[PDB]
Amino acid sequence: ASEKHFKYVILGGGVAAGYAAREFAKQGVKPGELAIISKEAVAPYERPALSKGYLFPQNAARLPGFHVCVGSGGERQLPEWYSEKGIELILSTEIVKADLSTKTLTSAAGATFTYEILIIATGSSVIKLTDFGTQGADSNNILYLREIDDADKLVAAIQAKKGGKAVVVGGGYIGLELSAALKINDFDVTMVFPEPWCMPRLFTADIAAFYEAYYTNKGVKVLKGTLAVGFDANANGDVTAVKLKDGKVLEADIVVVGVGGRPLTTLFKGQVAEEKGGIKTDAFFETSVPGVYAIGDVATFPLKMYNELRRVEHVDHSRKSAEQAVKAIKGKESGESVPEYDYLPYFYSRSFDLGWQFYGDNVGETILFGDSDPTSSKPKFGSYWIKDGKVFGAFLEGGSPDENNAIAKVAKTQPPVASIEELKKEGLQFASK
Ligand SMILES: Cc1cc2nc3c(=O)[nH]c(=O)nc-3n(C[C@H](O)[C@H](O)[C@H](O)COP(=O)(O)OP(=O)(O)OC[C@H]3O[C@@H](n4cnc5c(N)ncnc54)[C@H](O)[C@@H]3O)c2cc1C
Repeated sequence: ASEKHFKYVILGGGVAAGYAAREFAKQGVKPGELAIISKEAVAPYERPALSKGYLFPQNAARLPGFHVCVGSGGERQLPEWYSEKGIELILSTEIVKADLSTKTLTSAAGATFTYEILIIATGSSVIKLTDFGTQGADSNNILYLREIDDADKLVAAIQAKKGGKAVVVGGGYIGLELSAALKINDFDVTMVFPEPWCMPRLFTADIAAFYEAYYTNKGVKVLKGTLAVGFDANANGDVTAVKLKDGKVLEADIVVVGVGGRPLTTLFKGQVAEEKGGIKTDAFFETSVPGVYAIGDVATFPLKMYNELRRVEHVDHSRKSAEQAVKAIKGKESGESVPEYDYLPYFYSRSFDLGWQFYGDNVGETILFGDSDPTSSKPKFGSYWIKDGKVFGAFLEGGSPDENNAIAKVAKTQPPVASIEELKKEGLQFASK
């Protein structure tokens, strides 16, 4: 009798959930039809803000300001946006069991929820140094950043330790955005990572060299090809230092770690087909279980333009896959045709006064173009990835919305390159024309 049933259940209260709810309201959802179950205590928000505006030392972004869908220029969805529509937000509720055969979800406290259609939007986990048993990685003030709860703990630690020393472990987008956030919050910052350069799975050595030099000039000590092998801590269990493989010690009042993550799909293992580490879906985000969909970070879906199954961690995909799934679900109900998902990979990052965008596929060979001098007033440079005589990928730092739209069009249309050398001479003009 305490069990709750909903025609549609979104599991997770993140970017994809929030955008899926907007498409349900667009599609004409009736009160009582939809529930969003989330372990977070707040309504869906624009997660990229957590490593950006949330950490500003002045005029920081705070909720309710960055709830979905403001991040894409849409309208804000306060908790009241859901309740007025009879869309039930079930917050601070962690689902610990999902039985797809009985369409039942069970919470940690044993509350049960059944559905007709399930949308899996559980996002990604955070890989922790304690997962590998790294010596003293359990020390207090060794922090990770995924959710607003993490962001609040980081904000509190920054206030407690400001004027102090911070070490950032990891050289990916988290490493880069957090090193900058700590520096702008008046910390002595050291960035350490074992790979030969930052954003190792996306940046080329030449792109990374710009960021390493720019960070160095901001006063960030960048230690590439360096491995953190332990941590020192005091009688309170608070971190005091980061030990390096060579034997060096970095003093630290705070340590922030960003070493990637994995699709949070533990609830569904063995119940749905998996591919390339994610839950496999078709062009409509439907899994191997009929009526079960998977969106955002967890989906391994058909990337139409590359004729392959892919998995991404992009806020743009999170928003668009959410809209696709809802359109597909409502399409099956009415028997109306829905086009296959046609996504152009798009990733971006911002730190200090920098901002870059990437579109397409980072395959083939690379060429660098523009002004890549880190001391430039307004640096503006890019890179193209060329394979089989055509541009597959495009990167641009410091572009205007027009220049970013131009490099997106290059990645979308994959124009031929008769002369790669000649493309390097054309640079940013190649995209704009
Ligand atoms: C700090 C940060 C900065 C980022 N910056 C950028 C950026 O600049 N550009 C970019 O393109 N991408 C960025 N990303 C990536 C982007 O935010 C993600 O791709 C996006 O959030 C994916 O949305 P999602 O809905 O799939 O997952 P999430 O937004 O993570 O949503 C998952 C939700 O499900 C909940 N959940 C999970 N398991 C359960 C459970 N068992 N029970 C209940 N609730 C559960 C979670 O608590 C959360 O509410 C960033 C990510 C982070 C963490």
